[PDB]
Amino acid sequence: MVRFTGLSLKQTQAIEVLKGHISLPDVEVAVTQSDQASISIEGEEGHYQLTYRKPHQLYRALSLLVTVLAEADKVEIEEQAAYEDLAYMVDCSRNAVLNVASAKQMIEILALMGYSTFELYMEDTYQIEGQPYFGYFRGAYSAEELQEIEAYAQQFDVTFVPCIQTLAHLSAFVKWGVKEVQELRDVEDILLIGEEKVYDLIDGMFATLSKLKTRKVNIGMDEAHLVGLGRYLILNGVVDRSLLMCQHLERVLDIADKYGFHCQMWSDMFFKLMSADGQYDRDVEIPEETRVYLDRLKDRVTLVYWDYYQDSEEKYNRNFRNHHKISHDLAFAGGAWKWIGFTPHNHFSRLVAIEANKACRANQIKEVIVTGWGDNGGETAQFSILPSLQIWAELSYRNDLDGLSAHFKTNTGLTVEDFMQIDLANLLPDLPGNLSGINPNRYVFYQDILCPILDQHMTPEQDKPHFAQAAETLANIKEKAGNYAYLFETQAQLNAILSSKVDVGRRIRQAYQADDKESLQQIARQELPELRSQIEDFHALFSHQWLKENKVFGLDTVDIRMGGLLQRIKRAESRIEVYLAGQLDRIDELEVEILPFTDFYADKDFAATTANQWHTIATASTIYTT
Amino acid sequence: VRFTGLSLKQTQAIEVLKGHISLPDVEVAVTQSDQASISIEGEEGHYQLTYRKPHQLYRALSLLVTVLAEADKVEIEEQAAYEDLAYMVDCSRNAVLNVASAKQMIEILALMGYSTFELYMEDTYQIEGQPYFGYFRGAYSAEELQEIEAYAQQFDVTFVPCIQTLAHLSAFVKWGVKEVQELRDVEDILLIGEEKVYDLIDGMFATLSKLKTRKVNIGMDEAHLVGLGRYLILNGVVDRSLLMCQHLERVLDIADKYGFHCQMWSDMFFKLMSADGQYDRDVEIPEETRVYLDRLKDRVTLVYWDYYQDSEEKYNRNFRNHHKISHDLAFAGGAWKWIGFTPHNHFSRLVAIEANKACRANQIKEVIVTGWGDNGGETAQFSILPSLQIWAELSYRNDLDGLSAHFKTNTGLTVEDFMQIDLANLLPDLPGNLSGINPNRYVFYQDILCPILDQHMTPEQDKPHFAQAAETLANIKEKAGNYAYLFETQAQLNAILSSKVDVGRRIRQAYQADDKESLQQIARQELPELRSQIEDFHALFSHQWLKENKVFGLDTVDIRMGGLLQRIKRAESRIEVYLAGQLDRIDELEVEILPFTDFYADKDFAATTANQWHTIATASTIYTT
Ligand SMILES: C[C@H]1N[C@@H]2[C@@H](O)[C@@H](O)[C@@H](CO)O[C@@H]2S1
Ligand SMILES: C[C@H]1N[C@@H]2[C@@H](O)[C@@H](O)[C@@H](CO)O[C@@H]2S1
Repeated sequence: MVRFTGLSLKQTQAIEVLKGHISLPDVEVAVTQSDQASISIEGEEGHYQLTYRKPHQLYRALSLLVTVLAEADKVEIEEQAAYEDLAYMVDCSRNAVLNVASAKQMIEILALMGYSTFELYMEDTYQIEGQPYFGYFRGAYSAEELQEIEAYAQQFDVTFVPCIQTLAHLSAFVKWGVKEVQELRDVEDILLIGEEKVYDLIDGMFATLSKLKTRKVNIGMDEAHLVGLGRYLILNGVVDRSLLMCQHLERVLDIADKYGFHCQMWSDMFFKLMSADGQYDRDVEIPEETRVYLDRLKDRVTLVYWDYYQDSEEKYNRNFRNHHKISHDLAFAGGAWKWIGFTPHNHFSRLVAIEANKACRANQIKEVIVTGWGDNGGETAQFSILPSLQIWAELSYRNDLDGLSAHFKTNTGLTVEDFMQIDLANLLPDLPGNLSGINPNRYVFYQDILCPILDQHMTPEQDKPHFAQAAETLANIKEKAGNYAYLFETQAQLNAILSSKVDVGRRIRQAYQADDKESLQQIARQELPELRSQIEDFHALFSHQWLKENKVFGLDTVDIRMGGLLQRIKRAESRIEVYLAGQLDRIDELEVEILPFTDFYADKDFAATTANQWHTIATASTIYTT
Repeated sequence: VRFTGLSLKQTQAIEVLKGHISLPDVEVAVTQSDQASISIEGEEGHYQLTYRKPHQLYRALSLLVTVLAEADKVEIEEQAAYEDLAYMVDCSRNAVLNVASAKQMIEILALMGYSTFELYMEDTYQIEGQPYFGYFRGAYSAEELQEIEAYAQQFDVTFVPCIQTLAHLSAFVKWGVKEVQELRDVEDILLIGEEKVYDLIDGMFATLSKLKTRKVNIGMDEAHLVGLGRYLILNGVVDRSLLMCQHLERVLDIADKYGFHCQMWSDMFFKLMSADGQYDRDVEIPEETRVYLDRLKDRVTLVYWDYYQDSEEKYNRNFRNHHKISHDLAFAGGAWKWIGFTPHNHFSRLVAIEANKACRANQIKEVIVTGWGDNGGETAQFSILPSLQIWAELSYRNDLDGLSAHFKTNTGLTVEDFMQIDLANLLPDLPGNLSGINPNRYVFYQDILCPILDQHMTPEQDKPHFAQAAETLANIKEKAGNYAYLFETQAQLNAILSSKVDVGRRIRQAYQADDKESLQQIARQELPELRSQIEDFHALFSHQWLKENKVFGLDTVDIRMGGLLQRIKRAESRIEVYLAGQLDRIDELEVEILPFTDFYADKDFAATTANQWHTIATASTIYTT
């Protein structure tokens, strides 16, 4: 029933798509572009005037219109967005490659929220002609898929920015034991600077990207910690590593220029190579030769300061001030916390966004890139962080969160507080809320039974009912979550598992020590087989979730991890049985006293911690090393 | 049997060894003599047996039983080429040899002619005040190490711990506590010059000093990035050959404090001082390093290790390279048991014969046979007995003419039957002189839907080879006595491989041909059966492991095999979804398979070397962030 005047055909088609998310009421709306504001909406009694500064801003304007019209007839909206560009970057390199259909849904939602820009982070997960091992069995996007994704974003006047790697974070590529790949290597996950075959590869990266319309790219260059120290050192000897970086940076910028690209890079290696203790968060002594080189290069690249951790504006401001010593062409990357296992932390994301937004505004930052990393196997749902995305959008357009829940429900059908219950498996009640990375969702799940190396981080009196209540809270939200139900069903089941598994290893030890054989038998014969049944159920839900959002490729690692967990539970059953049958004097596993897993949060009152590597969660034995 | 001339200690040791060998009802006069390593004369039921060194009595007895089984008259005289022959067991790759198996190993080593038993322990021995060192790894207590040693002493066999004082400490340094992290340079390497590192090393030697032995191998191999991590950040750039010497001096000073005499792997001197970072190089020694190194080389024996060469002259070249630095050298050879589930006694033989030639020509005094367990310790500890008997024969006789007979006396199997244990590796079109080709492992752990090693499979030959191996090994199991477990495990493995070698390919063929009957059959019959077979193999493997090793470290294999099983279920479920019409394609099967590696791409055969579980099993990330 909605009637619009002043739209192009492109804008009317975009709106039809968006009717799949939002419900437009029966009113008349005159639309025009105007520089007066990012978004303005006025009128009453069913006749409204809507203006946008930039085309893509029509779609957030419509979300605002729908929302405000439910509680009032008169409308006085005026928004002035703080940032020239607000982007969302999805991790497609951690095993989870967003599928094209899910990319389109994400684009639609981002448009409704007010984002200008959609980005995919692809280390090796885009195809390059003549590089058959690059993205092999990883579900690398074809050039056609990226074009499709980008053209879809272009239907909403949302631009596309690929985030690639031109130095390090190429582990999945460089592992292939063929001459054509090994000759490109320096050390660990780092390409060999100065090798012409490496610049042939990088040229090929841009040949693929040049098939897109976009001429904006993030070239990576973060976290190349041993750059110059491997095969580079053997071949070339000791060199000034700050200058090595500039040299490599210059070659890459020249290749980009060849294709007409404008580059951004992560900023951290400048700080780590030019500070005394090799850290990001440092004031730097720039050697003069490097200063002269950076002075040239700074006019050709945007440096991206990334920080997901600080709880105050001042901390951000300090780093911004450090960055100004190098360059005033800066962007900021904030965090949509979805990289700590199975379960996001939209809560923590909200806490730090508020403070990062203050700092970005103070330093006239042109662009914020919200980053959804998927560290260590991509086990968190791609749509798990919609609340964090709306949060950053509200902060840009309105500089407050007053409209957050209403805008969110208009866009998704859920209140933001219901949706943010998705975080529950991380939200142990005794955590302060301002400390990052505390991820019991993941380490309680993948921990062994017989050898429970995180057991000192468990607080069963608190944790068991928290997890138990969370599973019920989430089944209730699932029932009202519409097409988002899958996300909550997955989390409810996980929480149900963690309710019992959080201390099953401890109860086995207490029974063993107390010589309570009836209890060991109960655990071995009833509880553990049921635990496997529940984990299998969870695996089925996870798989459904994964196949909805992502390509099939990379799910294999989760199959392996979860099958291993299941087999280790069976071991706990069988070892207990052998003991019960009188054919073991002792169960040696249980004779070992448990130590703290890590001391990272050892001085806090709470017991939980951060453990975010599957292979160290699951076993104290060797598993990847030789 | 009746002996004269024995001590109480000797008569006690012979009692134990009757558990392995059958002494005939004969009269033997025993005396020490310097005339030969071993001598045996006599006839008509009366024999004279001499030995040079006490432990050599036990080889002599194995010899006597053997020769008497087809002759009344005996004329034996052996002169061993090596002052010491040792076997070193890897107890650091997850598999920690349990005490009961240590005792069986010592007994067999005694019968073969070995003077020395060694255990390689990175973090798998207990250090007071270092609770994370060996944590949940089954680290030997001092009491256990003392027990293993005293048991070896019963046979006049000496004990030498092999430890790590620089790198190869990855299982220790992973632990994210300040007490451990402060000790780190980079990767698996300790931080040279950090006093808490030297506190740790002092603790290592405090544990070992509880032993009687005062001989130790201090490690120091393969510290490739030494100086380039935290060391570089804290201290800046330094001469890495001088850095090495500094650290080596600290370590030898600690050893001296506790009375130890040290050996070390020699590779880092060559790698740090060669231009291309390689071991097999004649190196120019920087002047300051030469001064430092000349001091140090008088305090440590260098161990040249090499397992891979089929020619004497390659060994000799490296001996020459070593002699430019020092003449205080020992040699380490290999009993190949570090390439998965299945050993390579055949390749071990090939290289032993040539290495023995080179060692003799360079007047090497001690040979250490090394039984590494790379990447999870999945090969059985007693899988390499033939390789051990080979080195013993090469030392004492300089040939293998007595090999099978002495082996049979010692184990109950002919050496030919025992070495069938290798079969999962012995693909028919391989030449026998190329190292590391291990289809036993990569055929087993490969995925079904995404078979990244498929190009290395030759089903026309591999399939019957493996099927025929399973039958052969089932026959040998039946005559193998207490070694039956070893063959039973391998028989089941070969049975699995005969179908798994191409199941991934046949799924792909069926899919492309649109042979849905065959996709159904594979999904509903063959793959569930394959899982049942793998579960049985897991059961057999577990039995073997728990018989030979401590329980710790089996968890990794559970994890790995658990994951394989779960991936086979995924193969089944993805095919069913396709068959039900709920996918237009199975994307996994649309990917063209490339060579896994080009390491042996120049050769006529398709097989290769692939010895990392995590890269065998998936092309996705799995340990990286
Ligand atoms: C520049 C980026 N490099 C890293 C990225 O790959 C993620 O692992 C992320 C979250 O852990 O941390 C940093 S931010
Ligand atoms: C000095 C030793 N270092 C390595 C050892 O740890 C094993 O990995 C072995 C077999 O691959 O290779 C070498 S020999």
